[PDB]
Amino acid sequence: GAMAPSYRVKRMDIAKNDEECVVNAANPRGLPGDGVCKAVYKKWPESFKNSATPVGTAKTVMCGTYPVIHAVGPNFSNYTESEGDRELAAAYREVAKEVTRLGVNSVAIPLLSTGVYSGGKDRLTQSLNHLFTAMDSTDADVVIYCRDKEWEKKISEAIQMRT
Ligand SMILES: Oc1ccc2c(c1)OCO2
Ligand SMILES: Oc1ccc2c(c1)OCO2
Ligand SMILES: [Cl-]
Ligand SMILES: [Cl-]
Ligand SMILES: [Cl-]
Repeated sequence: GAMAPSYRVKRMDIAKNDEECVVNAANPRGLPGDGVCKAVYKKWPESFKNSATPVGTAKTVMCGTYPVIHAVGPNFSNYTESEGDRELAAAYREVAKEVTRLGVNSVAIPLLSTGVYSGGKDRLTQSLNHLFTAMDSTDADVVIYCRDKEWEKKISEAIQMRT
């Protein structure tokens, strides 16, 4: 575990993280995909061997000894708000199980279902609160990666609010 488990946020490419493992915002079919998933494919292509997994689940594949946790958020284009909310919560619970099993002291994590799976809605608060529900009981240092300067500020404020 970490000596004083923390949450942090950085505005940079998750493919350049400084943590002991990465969560991919994966598609269910293990395809290179777009956005975070494409950056992950370019950096850790070996981790997409037999990475296909259903919505609401996480499947870990090693790239050398570096774990890539493929976490499949719902595409809110296809799911109802209610069923999508349930699957998004579930995907983060499966990430917490994997991070615990791996015995890492730190993890790099994107906000699931906030980009091309967002169904055109701002889901910062929804996705972040599901991340917290899952990860609060873990002792890994969690570092959240985002792209947008206004998102960085809002994520930082939500972390600082609980401290
Ligand atoms: O400020 C940035 C945040 C995320 C990125 C990026 C720049 O390049 C690729 O992903
Ligand atoms: O398009 C992106 C690729 C990598 C990223 C990201 C966006 O935000 C964090 O890391
Ligand atoms: Cl970057
Ligand atoms: Cl997404
Ligand atoms: Cl973002």
